[PDB]
Amino acid sequence: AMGAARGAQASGDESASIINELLVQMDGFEDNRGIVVLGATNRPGAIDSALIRPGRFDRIIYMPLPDALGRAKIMQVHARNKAVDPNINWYEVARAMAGFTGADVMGLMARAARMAARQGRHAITEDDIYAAMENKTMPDPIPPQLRRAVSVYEAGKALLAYITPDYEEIARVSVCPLNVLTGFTLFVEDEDKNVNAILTRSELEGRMVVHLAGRCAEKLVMGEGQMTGMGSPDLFHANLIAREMIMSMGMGRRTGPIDLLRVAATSEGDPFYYHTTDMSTEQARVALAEVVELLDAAEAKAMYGLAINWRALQALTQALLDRGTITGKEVAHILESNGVIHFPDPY
Amino acid sequence: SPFYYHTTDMSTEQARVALAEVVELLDAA
Amino acid sequence: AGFTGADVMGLMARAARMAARQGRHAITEDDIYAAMENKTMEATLEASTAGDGGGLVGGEGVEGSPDPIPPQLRRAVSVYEAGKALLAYITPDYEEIARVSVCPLNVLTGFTLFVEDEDKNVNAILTRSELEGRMVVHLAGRCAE
Amino acid sequence: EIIFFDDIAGNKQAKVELMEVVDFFRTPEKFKASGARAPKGVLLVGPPGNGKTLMARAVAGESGVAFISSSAAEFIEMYMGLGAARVRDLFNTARSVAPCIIFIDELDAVGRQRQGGGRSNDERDNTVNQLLTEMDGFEAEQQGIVVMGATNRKDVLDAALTRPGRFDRSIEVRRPDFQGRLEAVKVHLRDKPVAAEIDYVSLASLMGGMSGAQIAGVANTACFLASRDGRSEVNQTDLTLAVEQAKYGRRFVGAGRKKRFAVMEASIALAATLLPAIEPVEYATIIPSTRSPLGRTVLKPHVGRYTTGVWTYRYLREQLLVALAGRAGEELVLGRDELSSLNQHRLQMARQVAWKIMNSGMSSHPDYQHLRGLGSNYFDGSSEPGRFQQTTVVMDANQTRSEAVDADMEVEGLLNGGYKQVFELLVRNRAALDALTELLLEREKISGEEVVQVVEELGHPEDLARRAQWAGYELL
Amino acid sequence: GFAVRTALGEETNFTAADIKRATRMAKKYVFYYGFSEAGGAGITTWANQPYSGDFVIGQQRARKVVSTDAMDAFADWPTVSEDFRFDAPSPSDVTWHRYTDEVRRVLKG
Amino acid sequence: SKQEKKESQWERLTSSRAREFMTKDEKTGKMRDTGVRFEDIAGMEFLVTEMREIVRMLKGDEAYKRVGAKCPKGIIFQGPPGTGKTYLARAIAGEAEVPFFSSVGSEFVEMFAGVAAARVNSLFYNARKKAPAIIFIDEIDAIGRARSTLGGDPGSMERESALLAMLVQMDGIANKTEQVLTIGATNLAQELDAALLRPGRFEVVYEVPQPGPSARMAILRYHAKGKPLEGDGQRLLLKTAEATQGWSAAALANLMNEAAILTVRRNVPAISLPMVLELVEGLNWGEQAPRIPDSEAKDRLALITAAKAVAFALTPGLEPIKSVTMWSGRRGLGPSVDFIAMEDKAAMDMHPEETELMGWRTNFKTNAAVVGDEPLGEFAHVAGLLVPLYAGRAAEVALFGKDGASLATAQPLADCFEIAYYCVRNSQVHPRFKSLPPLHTTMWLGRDDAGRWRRDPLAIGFDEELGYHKLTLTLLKASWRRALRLVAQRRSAITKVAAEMLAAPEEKITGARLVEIIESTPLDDL
Amino acid sequence: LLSFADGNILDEPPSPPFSSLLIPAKRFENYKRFFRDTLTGDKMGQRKSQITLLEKLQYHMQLRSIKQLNATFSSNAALTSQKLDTLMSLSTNNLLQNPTNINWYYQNRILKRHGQYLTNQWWNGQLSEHNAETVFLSDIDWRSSLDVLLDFPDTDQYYN
Amino acid sequence: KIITDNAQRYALVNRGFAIGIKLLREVFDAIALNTPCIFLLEDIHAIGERRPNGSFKEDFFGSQRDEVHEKNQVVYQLTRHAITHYKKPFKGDYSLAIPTNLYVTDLFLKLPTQSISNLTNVENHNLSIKNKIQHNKNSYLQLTQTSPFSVLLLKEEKRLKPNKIVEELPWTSLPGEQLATKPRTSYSVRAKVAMLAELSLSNLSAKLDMITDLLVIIDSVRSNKGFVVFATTDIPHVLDPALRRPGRLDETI
Ligand SMILES: [Mg+2]
Repeated sequence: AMGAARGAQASGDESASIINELLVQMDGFEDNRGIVVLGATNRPGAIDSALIRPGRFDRIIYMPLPDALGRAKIMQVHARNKAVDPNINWYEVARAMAGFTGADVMGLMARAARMAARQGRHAITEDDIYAAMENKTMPDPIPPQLRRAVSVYEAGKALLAYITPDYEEIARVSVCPLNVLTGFTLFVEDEDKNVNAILTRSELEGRMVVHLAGRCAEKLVMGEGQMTGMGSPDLFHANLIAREMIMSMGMGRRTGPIDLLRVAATSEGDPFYYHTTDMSTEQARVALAEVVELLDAAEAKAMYGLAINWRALQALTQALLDRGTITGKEVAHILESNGVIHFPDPY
Repeated sequence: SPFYYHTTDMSTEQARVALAEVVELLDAA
Repeated sequence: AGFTGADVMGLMARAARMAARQGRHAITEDDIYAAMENKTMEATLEASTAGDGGGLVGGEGVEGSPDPIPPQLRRAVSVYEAGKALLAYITPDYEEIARVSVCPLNVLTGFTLFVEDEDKNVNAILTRSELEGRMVVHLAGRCAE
Repeated sequence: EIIFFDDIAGNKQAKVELMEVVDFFRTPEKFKASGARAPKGVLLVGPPGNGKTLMARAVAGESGVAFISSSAAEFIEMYMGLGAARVRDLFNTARSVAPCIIFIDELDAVGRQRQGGGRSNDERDNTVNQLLTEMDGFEAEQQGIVVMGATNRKDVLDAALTRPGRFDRSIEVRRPDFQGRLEAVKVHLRDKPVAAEIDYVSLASLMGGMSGAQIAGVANTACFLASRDGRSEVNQTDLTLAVEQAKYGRRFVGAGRKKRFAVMEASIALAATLLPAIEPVEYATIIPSTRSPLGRTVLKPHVGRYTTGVWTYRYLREQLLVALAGRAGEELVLGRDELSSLNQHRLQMARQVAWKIMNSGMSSHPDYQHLRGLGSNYFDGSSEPGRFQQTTVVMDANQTRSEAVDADMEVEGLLNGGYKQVFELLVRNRAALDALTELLLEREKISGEEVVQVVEELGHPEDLARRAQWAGYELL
Repeated sequence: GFAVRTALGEETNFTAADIKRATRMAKKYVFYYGFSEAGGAGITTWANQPYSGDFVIGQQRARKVVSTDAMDAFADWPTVSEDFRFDAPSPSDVTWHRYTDEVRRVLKG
Repeated sequence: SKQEKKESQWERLTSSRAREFMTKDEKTGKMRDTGVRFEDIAGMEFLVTEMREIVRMLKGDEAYKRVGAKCPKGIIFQGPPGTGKTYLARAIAGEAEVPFFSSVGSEFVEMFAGVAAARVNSLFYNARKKAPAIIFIDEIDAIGRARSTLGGDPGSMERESALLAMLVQMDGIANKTEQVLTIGATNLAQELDAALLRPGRFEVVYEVPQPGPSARMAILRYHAKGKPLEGDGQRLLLKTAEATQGWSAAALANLMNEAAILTVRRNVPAISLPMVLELVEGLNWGEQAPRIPDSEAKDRLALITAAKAVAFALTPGLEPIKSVTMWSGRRGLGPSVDFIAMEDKAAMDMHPEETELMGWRTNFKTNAAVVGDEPLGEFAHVAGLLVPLYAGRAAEVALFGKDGASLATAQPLADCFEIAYYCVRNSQVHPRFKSLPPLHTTMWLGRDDAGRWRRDPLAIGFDEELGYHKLTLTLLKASWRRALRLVAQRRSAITKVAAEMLAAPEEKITGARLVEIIESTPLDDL
Repeated sequence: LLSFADGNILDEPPSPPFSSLLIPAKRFENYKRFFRDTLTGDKMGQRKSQITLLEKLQYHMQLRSIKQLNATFSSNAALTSQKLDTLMSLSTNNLLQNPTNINWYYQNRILKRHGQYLTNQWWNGQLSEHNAETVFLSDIDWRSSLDVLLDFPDTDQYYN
Repeated sequence: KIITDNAQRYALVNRGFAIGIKLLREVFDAIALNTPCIFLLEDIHAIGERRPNGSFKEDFFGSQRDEVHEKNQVVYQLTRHAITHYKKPFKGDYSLAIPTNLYVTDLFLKLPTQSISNLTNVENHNLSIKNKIQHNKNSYLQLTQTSPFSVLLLKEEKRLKPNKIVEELPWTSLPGEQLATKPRTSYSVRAKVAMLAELSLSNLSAKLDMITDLLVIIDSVRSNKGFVVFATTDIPHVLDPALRRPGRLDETI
């Protein structure tokens, strides 16, 4: 409020005067033995040049967003005031508070108290906390063959993501949920992953195979002439992987250790893009031969991985035809009760 | 103010001849 | 050519500094030529060397600039500047040479200072013979190297 | 003085919608059994010069209540916080003298949509805010006072103003129609001396397209020309000249540049008359106007195509010929080394026609003939409600790099074969061409029947046969 | 420039200032005004019409009107309204070849 | 007399001019009441519930402070103009039975400097003196507007002073014993200052949406109490509520008002739904355009529209056709072929995405095209769209030859290469490219921050050698021949549909009659 | 330091930073439209521009609301809203399986387009002035004959 | 003793009136009263940037407001200066009219530029056409990671974004009211381009040449005695050659 930069709404005699006298008291004839000026700001770029010079305001400390147990603690310390919850699990209540700040927690518990009072009660209970979301919120339509195609696709993708070592965990496999024409296989996002870790060759190849799995399941169960273009983003990602191993990591024996691609993050639509290098026709044809080899090899491995698990594939697609949405726990159960055969891990 | 100083929209077959002439001047020099 | 009063007074100051750098008090004309060369090379290395890039100075001790400028890299600079001056001498009606030098401001290039007359082509004329002679003189250094 | 509804011309619909307001104002009985309140806002939209202030005064008169007139230019002030003061004092006086009618002119210059913009957007915005809390505001009303505003375009004002509840009725003021001009020609000469030999339907159909202020201006000009002539009033013949010079305006043109005009307009007329798919001629003139630096030939508008859009392919070929006829005749009469720069824009027009033929799926290339345009079409709205502008994108993903060469080769064949064809046409009919240009030089303006008579008595026999074969057909 | 060259017997940069001007005019001869024989008559599938100076962020001088270069621009009629401007599709680098060859024929003659 | 001259001028210049409501003004025995309670508000049940619980909590609850529930003493309403926020403020003032200071954000800054801050001070002082109370600063857009970066304006100076005075004065409620409640109403809430939205000053902000169908019917039912209606008002209200999508409450009130006015303008006792539908059309678009005058060109326009419609009605996979119009009553626009909207399918119990599922059903019929026991496949399904686009031009070239082709039929045909390009290249289901390795021959590798795309670097010559252009042209040639044969076989039905829509009352034909015409007529001889 | 002018328009004049003329930018905008619709899409992976999951959910919600209105005032609900906003949280996952793109064409090339018919197509070149640019800028108007309205189109732009 | 001050604190201009540029001469003549002293002045390029020929005017707009003789003289001198003033003292310096200075700059600063590509639908390199008006990891697998919510999300929602394509209206526009709930620059190209152009022109119009009085006050400090002035900078090549002339700022470090 006071420490604004120059050229603001003043004539250099009122604001400049007060911040210069702040200076003169901070630096001029320093006798501040035990005094500390602890300012509070969240726009640290707007402070004047002469106000953060060495000596005046150098220590600058940052506080992050409140998180799960941090906001749990802010609840608990805030919970010494009222006729509060005697003792109820709220450590997982913070899971339903993704993207909230301290002010959000204060206002939410305030409205929760208000609705607990609206309930004629004198004390507040746990579920009425959820009752915050109470206010701010305010035959088959699908033909057979489409249901069959999407079920076979998702079964193939989930089965191959299950039997592949080091792959992530299946969270939800659903086919046309809520009669909306769609489908997806969701995976459990982990924070134990540290992106600075490098990826070995076997891990990248496993991901390529998992991406081709669903299209190969379609081709094997229903015939080539019944393939749709539904598996296009998977094809796009498999092609991204195969072009980066050859043109970013030098894993092609005919190109060699030459760098021709560079991922780059956008100033934040997609999160990223690539820096390329203009190639001749020879360089480009030699890289293309390798990419094609990688991709057709991955396709053959996906086909074998599905063919030696035909019974578990059948069980999984039938479960999807009958329920239309299964969890990762049940995927594991259906696959194990039918003799699923995992891929070997040589390392 | 890639970096370019000169631009030209002449046809490709005239660009051939003009560049051949620049090259033979430089060879003689 | 092209100087004015402010130019010549600043030139006298920089010339006195250049004369100090050789352990003398009286300004000689060689100190004036050295002042001209110094201004020119500083201007060119300020334009080349900027925020980073660089790679042209030769006396800073940093990982870029070796300290004594190895001898095989001095033979080359001398051969370069010798070929250029030799071709500028035997060319009929080229400019005249005032001072040939090597390693000005420790950069790895030569510097030949040319006196020219402003009244043969009054800041405006370029004939064909002159342009061809310039081309030959500018290729001579590489060719001699 | 006081005005009433019987002082305005035209706008019968506007008169009905305003008599609605006066009937609600003075005698609100029908609207007791109706069960309906009265409207608070009436927005008059329309071009300027058709009486958007006079009709406001007339409604204030037939209502027989006060009328505090003010313009928005009075609310334009660069001091701090006086616009809202003026709005407030105006509305307080209006509330004190209720009932009332508050008319605000120049509304389009203050009530445009609020934005970040410059620093005027700190105060000019504030002003408008005051307005937004007077017509609706708190207090739920003052009386039900009627407020009206003069603006030219409703889309420029922000959504907060023109919304219902602050401007309920929105009426339009167009230019005078045939009936409007029919009665405004006489109503503007009731207080003007004039003779008996006048047919108002002739001038009503003769000056369609002018504003009412322009009718007042042409009456003023005819009266003043009478003054300068010595007579007090005017007959038909001279006020016709007054209106025609109010349209095309009143420069010296040399005698060598005049024959160029004559030759090119005569060649255009001869072409448009001898090609069977082109409309007949209306009139040809060589007198340059204030905006066009050469002569003009005008064709009679065919309402069929203009209303539906059925412009066939035969018509586009003939229109190419007619676009090149000017240069063809210039080079034929005045020798090749006298080609002038007077056909720069007719060459751009012929390029337009020739590229439209390709972009419309009319080429003769088999890969293009009845299948494709040139590229991808995108439309974008122009400066009007129903207007769109087309755009074609052509890239490597739709043109193959040797269809580009073919497109150029074909368009250029169209252009240059059309030039040759119209040239040999004008050659076969030299006599008619020279007769037309002599006549144009001696009369300076001619009508279509004269051209038709000359061409019919002088043209080539084969061209007249081809012309008479397709004579009766309604559309070609 | 050709006079200086025929007096001295040697080229100069004086030609450099001549041909520039001439080239502009020669293009305006071939494309915009349609005087050449580029196509059988001189009608060409593309031209570049001028814009008015009103579009430039302009200034004003106290000078007299140029003899030729600015008094010949009295015959142009530039474009003043933006939603009625016509630019045909650009040529195809096999058509541009032939058009610029016509420009060359004019200049050489 | 001498100096309190100027100081009296000052304290008149800087006195609070806010209108005080719900207190008894001792001038004549009067007290300004609003005249609106919580029952005059329709279709905002959530907001009225929140406001009711707040006005109970503020008026001697002892049941909300029973549970420590404090009132949010800063409230903001925001939403598009015409949603009725000031009416909610009036109803709150009515039902609050406490002092209510109505004021606007456009009166503070004026002639002199220091006036706005002093007016805000006076207002908040006389408010806090009479606690509990309510303040209502309407259109805070002029006071709480964000502090700019530059601009040397004394009006900007006064805005800054008023803003920070406002801020410190609602900071003047630091002892929570003061129970002043402040309300703001705006539609430019984005331009507010971030310091205001901070907790402790303006904790809660409310959005008012444009009414949905239920809220629209509620507002109509309310504003129709006291007016004559023809027949059962419930059906009329249902129709006019599900026909005015996107309207605001002020618009609906004005609609009913002018409907009554027109009802008594032309001497008709009651209001029939055709008149109100005509009103909503004339209010959406404006003046009604006249029809096209008869010509030998209206006959050809009729014929090409008829061929387009008859080819839409035999395309397997398209939604039902609702009407074929020849008038359209708008300016710039011509004939049209219309399809069923959300309302009719809602009445029919059909899936929202049915054009997608019609690619895989097996035994059905939609308008006049039947598909039997084998689905289309997003190749035949999309590539069947190309015949209704070539049908006008085919009718022309078949009845007249190339000389009779028009510009009327060139904009459809100029949109076919994009569809065929999708079918061949981007859809990835072309019979030819299904048997290749899983290589993606159409990859672009993203945009940068300057917004430029880049191509897959391996792709030198892919579009030339995979033969995409010749395949698109094969698709288009085959489509043209299909449409030619179609127009040659349905000659009689095209003629008859044209004739029947030309001689119609509103120049309209209905989808069912179009279908019946196409069905009853036999085929031609080629 | 010599560029040979490969992929671009031949003679293009400068832009507002330099020349205050707005035609090249107006054509660049349609170039970008074409790029998104035909070549790339909105994100990496999509076949073309697509009907988003949000738009599908919104069609569903509108149909549901109109149905509930028509059924309640002319006479399994909260679970629907709950799990429906559950799906709404996905949306940004690129790897959703969408089998068909016919709805994009039906909604963008048939309902926004060739279902209708634009009637202002062309004009004869011979007007009361020597131009359409002069007729449009004239002081009165020249587009009124029954006094029908005879409009001339705006010029077509080519960008190749 | 030492006196330090920054130059950005004096680049304050409004209404085309630079207030601080005489505040600076005032502080200078105050430095001149406390001898002997060192005066620091950092980031002088803030008040020392280049005050702004063109053939694009006679090519496309046709102005030609110049006699042919002066244009011919300009051409003669330009050719001779480009060709013969390379590396000549005080005639050939930080001059953008010589192409070899730019060659040297791009040779040492930039990284190796590549040739054109063999692709299609791109310009010459693997890129698209660029906007007409200017407003560590190995794979992509490591790159995929009441009041405030509403107000600031809708604040981020309505701002003008230059890299958004443009929507398209249904040829039978949205009915009245709905068209007013939409920011005009989201469905209209004319509107978006008008706004961008106004932004660009306004941000360019902030030149306000201040070099001349800075020059005269720099020349002012050689008539004093007994103090010194250091002017520190970061980009000395973007400074205008009016300062680098002998007598103003040439002793460099
Ligand atoms: Mg309001």
